[PDB]
Amino acid sequence: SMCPKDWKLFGSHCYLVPTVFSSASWNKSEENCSRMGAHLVVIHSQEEQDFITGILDIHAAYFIGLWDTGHRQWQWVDQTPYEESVTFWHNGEPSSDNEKCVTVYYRRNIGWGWNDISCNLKQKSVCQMKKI
Amino acid sequence: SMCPKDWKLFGSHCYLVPTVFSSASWNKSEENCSRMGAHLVVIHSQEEQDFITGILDIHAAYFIGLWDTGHRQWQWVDQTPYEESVTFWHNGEPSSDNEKCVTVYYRRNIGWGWNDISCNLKQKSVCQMKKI
Ligand SMILES: [Ca+2]
Ligand SMILES: [Ca+2]
Repeated sequence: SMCPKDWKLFGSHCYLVPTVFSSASWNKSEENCSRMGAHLVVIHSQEEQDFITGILDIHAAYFIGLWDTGHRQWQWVDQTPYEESVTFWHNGEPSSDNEKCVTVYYRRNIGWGWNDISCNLKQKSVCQMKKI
Repeated sequence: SMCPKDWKLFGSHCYLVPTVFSSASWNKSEENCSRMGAHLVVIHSQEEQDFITGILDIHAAYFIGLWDTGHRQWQWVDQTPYEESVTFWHNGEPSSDNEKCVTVYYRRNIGWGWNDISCNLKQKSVCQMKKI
């Protein structure tokens, strides 16, 4: 009802790990989400971070809707403000100015967190949309 | 519904070749797109390149939303990642560090491709916005 078939409800949003799209670049992942009236996940709280990572496979890395528009100048795909105080970077991350796109992946005996990687590397992804 | 009147739907985006001016500089072309709540086209895929060039006149050159922020440091006008491996430059392009803006045009017996040119030269343009 509140979410389309196969999507998962949390708060005011619906979430999906696409399959049909085995693996794809950040840009291609964002267009795939956008074609379903969604966008790569925008994470504004611990609760969102935990919900999103709860529906993922710990053996896979997933693009989120966060990327570097300039020099460590992070933006969300829905234009909502980047709050450095409410982030989930793995220790040592973000690591490199060469890596402008952000994945969420699981570090054994630590848990889930964000990693800057190359935007051209193919990863899984997670889409988010307002509920119906 | 999804696109304003006379705009053309492809994937998550609406596209328009504007007619207000017969030609304009890159800045004046981007300004015109912004006045419609749009941007000069941001071409992430073969599918987008094919769709956009399908709605153009093979006798005209069109500004796209790609510009050089430094020395071949190509940036899309929506600041989304530039991927050298998914580009449509004509053979021998880009050609000059003094050419900071990008047009798409048709080479006889070759097809559509991108060319770096002076930002001050007047060309046609193509705009895109997100669908509803
Ligand atoms: Ca990294
Ligand atoms: Ca040139």
